[PDB]
Amino acid sequence: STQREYVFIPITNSITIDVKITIGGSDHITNIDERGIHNVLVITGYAVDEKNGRLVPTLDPCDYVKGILVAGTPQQAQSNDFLTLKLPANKLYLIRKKGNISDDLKIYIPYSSPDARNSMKTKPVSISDDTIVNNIIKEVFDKIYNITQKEKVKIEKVKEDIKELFSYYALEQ
Amino acid sequence: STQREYVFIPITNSITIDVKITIGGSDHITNIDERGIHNVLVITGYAVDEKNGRLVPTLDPCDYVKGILVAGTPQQAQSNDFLTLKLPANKLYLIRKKGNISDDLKIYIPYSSPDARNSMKTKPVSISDDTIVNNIIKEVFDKIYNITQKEKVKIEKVKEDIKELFSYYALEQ
Amino acid sequence: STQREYVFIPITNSITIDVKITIGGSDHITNIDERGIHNVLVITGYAVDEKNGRLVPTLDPCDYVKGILVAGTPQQAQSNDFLTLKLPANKLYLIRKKGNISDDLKIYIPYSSPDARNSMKTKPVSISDDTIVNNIIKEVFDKIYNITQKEKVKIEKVKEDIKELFSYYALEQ
Amino acid sequence: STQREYVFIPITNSITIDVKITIGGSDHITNIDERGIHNVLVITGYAVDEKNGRLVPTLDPCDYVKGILVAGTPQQAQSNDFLTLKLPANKLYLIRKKGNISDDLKIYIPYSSPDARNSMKTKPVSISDDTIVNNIIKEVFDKIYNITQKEKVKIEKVKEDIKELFSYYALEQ
Amino acid sequence: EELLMSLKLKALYPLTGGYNRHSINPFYEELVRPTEIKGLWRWWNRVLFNTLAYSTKGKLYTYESIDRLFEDVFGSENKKSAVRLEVITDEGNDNRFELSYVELDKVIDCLRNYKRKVSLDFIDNTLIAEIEGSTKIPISFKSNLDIDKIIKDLVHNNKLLSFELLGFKSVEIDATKISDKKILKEILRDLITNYLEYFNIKQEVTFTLNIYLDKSREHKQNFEDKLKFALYSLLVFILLGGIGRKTSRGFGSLSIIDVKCYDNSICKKIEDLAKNFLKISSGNELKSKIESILDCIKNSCIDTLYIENNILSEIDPKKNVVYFINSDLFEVKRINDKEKVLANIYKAVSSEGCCIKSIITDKYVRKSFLIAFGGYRKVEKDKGLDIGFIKNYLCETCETVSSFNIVDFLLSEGSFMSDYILQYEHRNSLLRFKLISDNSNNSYLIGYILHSSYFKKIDIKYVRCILEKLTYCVI
Repeated sequence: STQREYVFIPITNSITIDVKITIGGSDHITNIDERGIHNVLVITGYAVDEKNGRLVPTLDPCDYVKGILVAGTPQQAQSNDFLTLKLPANKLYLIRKKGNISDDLKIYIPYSSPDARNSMKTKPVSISDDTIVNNIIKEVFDKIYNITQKEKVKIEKVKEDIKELFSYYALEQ
Repeated sequence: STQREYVFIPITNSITIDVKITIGGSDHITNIDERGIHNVLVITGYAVDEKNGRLVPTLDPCDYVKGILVAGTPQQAQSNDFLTLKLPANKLYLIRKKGNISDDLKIYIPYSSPDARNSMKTKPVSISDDTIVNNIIKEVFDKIYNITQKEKVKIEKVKEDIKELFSYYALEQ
Repeated sequence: STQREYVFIPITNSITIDVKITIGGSDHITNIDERGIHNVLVITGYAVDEKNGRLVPTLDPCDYVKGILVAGTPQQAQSNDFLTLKLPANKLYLIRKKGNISDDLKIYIPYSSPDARNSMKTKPVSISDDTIVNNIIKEVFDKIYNITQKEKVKIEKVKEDIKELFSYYALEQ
Repeated sequence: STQREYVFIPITNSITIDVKITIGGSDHITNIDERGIHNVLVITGYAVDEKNGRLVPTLDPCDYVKGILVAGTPQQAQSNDFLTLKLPANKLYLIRKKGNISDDLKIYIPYSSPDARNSMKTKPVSISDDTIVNNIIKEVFDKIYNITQKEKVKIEKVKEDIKELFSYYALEQ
Repeated sequence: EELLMSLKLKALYPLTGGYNRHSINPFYEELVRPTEIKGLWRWWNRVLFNTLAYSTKGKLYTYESIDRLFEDVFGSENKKSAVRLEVITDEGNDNRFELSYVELDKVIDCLRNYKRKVSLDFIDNTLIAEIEGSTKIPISFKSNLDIDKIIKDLVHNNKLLSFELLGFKSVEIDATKISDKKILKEILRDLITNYLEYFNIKQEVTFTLNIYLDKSREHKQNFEDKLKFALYSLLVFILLGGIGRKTSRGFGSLSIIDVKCYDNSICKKIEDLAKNFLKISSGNELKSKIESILDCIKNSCIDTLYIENNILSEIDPKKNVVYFINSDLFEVKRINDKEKVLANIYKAVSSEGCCIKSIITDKYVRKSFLIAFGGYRKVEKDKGLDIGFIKNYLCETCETVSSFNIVDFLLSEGSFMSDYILQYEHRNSLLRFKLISDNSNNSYLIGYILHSSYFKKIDIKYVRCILEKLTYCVI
C-alpha cells in the first residue's frame, strides 16, 4: 500500500547510507511544485543525533525537528532501531501542505536509544552557509529527487528554501 | 541517582501495580498541600495504551497525556519495554509548579510498541465516572500520598481538580 | 537561452518591416489576457525618431517611450544599428505585470546615432485617433498577434488602453 | 561599586586637590554634549565655607549649594570631614537632567561641623567676573572634563551658564 | 507624593505614533508615550478584571462599570488619578527630523501639465520616485536620521509593515490647471518627509517607567486592594502586551530589565513576581511562570470583595463585547532571531498564508477563523464566498463542525453582531503574538488568544493546538 520513510536535515552528513530504495513510489509526499519544497513534516519533542544521525525522543514540547519523507525501504535488517508506524496521514504536522492525502500510511523513522547517561542539554541550529547547502542539494536532493534539471531550472528557489526552512534541535553531544 | 516515575490517569483500570517505590529518597515532584496538585506533568506526542496501560507514540504534537511524578523506578522488573530519560528539570512541562527543582532528574515513562498494523485513531478522553475517580483517589493517590484523612482531610480538593486538571488522548483499540 | 526584440509604437506606421518570429517558441511578454495589455516596457531617458523610428538616447529622465517587447529576431539583417544587450529580466520596467520570466533577456532595441547637429527638444506625443490605431491592430497587433479575430472580442479593452496606455516623447525632428 | 564626589562650584580656588579619582570609571553624572552642562546638583540647607570651603549645615530651607557630580573617593584624606551617604538615586535634585540613575549611589560631600561659635548668618553669591570663571574652567573643567579642547570649542557656551547657573550661599563673616 | 515603584523596561521594534503617526516629526522624537502606557494599562486592567470576575462568578461587566470601579487608582472625570506615570528614556534627548535638502525640480518637470500619481520606493538604498504615468526618477537627499539598511529590508520583507506603509507612500498630483514649481515642490517635500519618517524604527528601546502614588488616597473603602490589583494588571500588561502599533503582531513587545519597589507593603508581592522574569532558561519555564501569575489572581489573590458592590453592570451579550484572558491558550516557543519571526507572523495570520493554509483547509473555516480571531477583515457580499459559508460557520446554531460560533450571528436575520463582526472596522485581534526576552539572549514567543464575550461555548480543545501549530510554523 502506502509506505514512506522520514529523513531529517541536519548540519552533518549522516544521511548517506541509511536506505536501500531511493524512489520507491511514483508519488512522493514532498513534491516540488515550482514553488519550493511542499508538504514537509515536523516532528515535535525529538532532537537529532548527528553522531549516527537519528531521532532521540525528548519529552520537551519546545524541542522539535523538521525534515522530509519519501518512499523507499531503509536497510530491511532494521526495526530494532527504527520507530516504524502507520497512521491515518492526518496526525502528521505536515507544513507546506499542498495537496490531499491517502488518509493512511506506514512510515519509518530513524531513532537513537534512550541513553539516560548524561544531561540532555539541547541546542537549536539552522541551515546557513550555502557551502553546507551544496552538499545536501547534491546528497539529499540530487540523490532522492531527479527534479533537478527536469522541471525547474532555477534551483535557487529550493536552495534558499532549504537554507531558510529546515532548522532543528541537536543534542550537541 | 535520584530518579522519578511518570504515572497516567485513564478511564481504565491500569494504574495500581506499576511501581514498587513510594518514597525512594524523601521528596516527590507532584505535590499536594491545601491548594491542589503541583508539578502535574504533561508529556506531549504520546497517547495511553489502556490495555496494558503504557504510552504509545504518534506523530502528533496535539497528542498529549497529563499525569503524575513520583520518586522511584518501576517494580525492579522492567527495563525491557520502558523509556528512561535524564533531563535537566527544565525541559519538563510542569503544571502549577511551586518549588525549586534539582536540575537533574531521571524519569521513567511507561512506553509501548506502535503495533503498526492498525490505524491510530486517537480520541480525546476526559476524566469522569466517579467510580474510577474515587478509585484512583486512593488506590494510587493514597498508596503514594497517604496523607488523606490524616492531614489531607480536604480530599474534595483533590477531587475538584482531578475532574478537570487531567485529560488525555487514547486509541480505544 | 532567451532572445527577444522590442518594437516601439509611434503615431505613424513605418514599421511594416519588423520581427519575423510569428510562432517561434514558448515565450512572449507583452501578452493580452482579456484585460488589455500587460508588461509594456518603458525605455526611459530616450525619445522616438519616427522618421526611421529609433529611440534617440537623451540624458533627461522625463523622456520615455512605451511599446511591445516579444521574442523574435528583427530582420536577420539587423544588430548593426539597433541597440542590443542582455538583462536578467528583473531590470526592465514593465507595467501591468502578471508574471515573471526566466531571469534572462537579450533584447534588440531600435537605436540611432543621436545626430548631434540639431538640438533635440522633445514633445509629449500621445496615441489617439483610432483611425490610425484601427489599422495598428491589423498591422502590428495582428502581424504578430493573429490571436485577434478568433480568440477575444473585447477589443475596446485593448483600444481605450492604447489610447492612454501608449504615449511617449519625441525629439520633434 | 559606584561612588560619587560632590565638587561644589564656588568662586573660590581651594578645590584643587579634591579627588582621589580623576575619571576612573566610565560614568559621570554631570556631562557636557554640545549643549551645556547636565545633571547639576543642588543641596539645600547648606552654606559653603569658601574660606576653606566646606558644606556647613544650616537648617534654613532657603540656602542651597549647586555643584557637579563626579565619581571617586575623596583624597586619601577622609573619614572625618565628608558627609558620605548612600542614596537611592531618587533623592537627588538634579538640574538639567539628561540621563537615568544607577538606582543607588554613594555620595561624598565636603562637610564641616557647624562650629557653633557664631551666629552663622549667610549671604547669596553669584558666579561673575569671568576671570574666576576662566580659572575654574581650567581647574575643574579641563582637569575633570578634559573633553574640553578635544571637541568642545564652545567653552563660552558653557562659560555662559557657569556665570549663571551655579549660584550658592556662603556665611561670608 | 511618593515614588511607588520603578521599572526598567525594554521594547523591541516599537511602532509608536504621534500626530503625524510616526515616532519622529520635525519637532521631537517620542518612541514611548506615557499616555499610551496609561491607556494600555487601563485596557489590560479591564481585561484582567473580567478574567477574574468570570473565573469566579461567570459574569462579565461593561467597561464603563469597571472604569467607574477603579477610578480611585486610575481617576476619571470625577477624581484625579492616584497613580502618575513618568517615562524616562536614556539617550532620549531632543532629536527631531530635519530634511536638509531634496533635489526635486526634475520630478516636477515630468509632473506639470498632467495628473500623475507619484509613488515612492526606497529600496535599492536610494529613493526612487516612481510615477504612475510610467516614469521613474531617483531622488537625492540628505536627512537628519540615517536609515540603517536593516530597517529598509525589514520593512521590505515584513508584508504587514509594507502594507501600512501604503498610506505614506504616494500622492495624486493634478498639474493640469495652474501648477507652479513652488507648491509642487512643497507637496513632494512633505510627501518625502512622511515617507522617510516611517523608518525611525529602532529595535530595543529601553526606558524607565516610574510610578508615583498619591498617599492622600488613603484606605477610602478598598484602596489597597484596588491598587494591588492594578499593579497585578500592570505586570500582566508588561508580560502579555507591547506598546505602539501592531502589538497584536509582535511589535512593541515589552520586557522587564529591572524592577524596584519602594513601598513594600504594596508592591512587595509584585517585585518578587517580576524578579520571577529577570531570568528564563527555557520555554516551558516561562509558560509555567505565566500560568502561575495568572492563576495567582483568580483564586490566590485577595478576594471577591468589591465584585459584590453595586457599581458594576452586567454586559448584554448581544449588544456588548468584552475580552478576557483564557489561561488555556498560552503557547510559548523560542526565537533565536526576531526579525524573521516578525516577518512570518504574516503567513500566520493571512488568509493565504503558508502557515495557516496548512493548518486549516477548505478555506472557509479559514476565513471564518480569522474573521473571528484575527480582527477586522474586509468582507465582500459580491462573490459567493460570503454567501452562506462564513455566514454558516459563525452562526451559533445551525451546525456542529465550526469550532467557533458567534453569540448573535444569525442567518439572514443579522441584527447587531453581524454588523459588528463584518462591518465594524476597528476590531482588535484576539490572536496576539508577543516577543519576550530575559537578560540573556533567550527570546521566546508568547502566542495566546484572548477570549471574547461574543463566543458561544468556544471549543477550547480545538484552537489550543491550532494555536500551537501556528506557533510552530512561525518559528
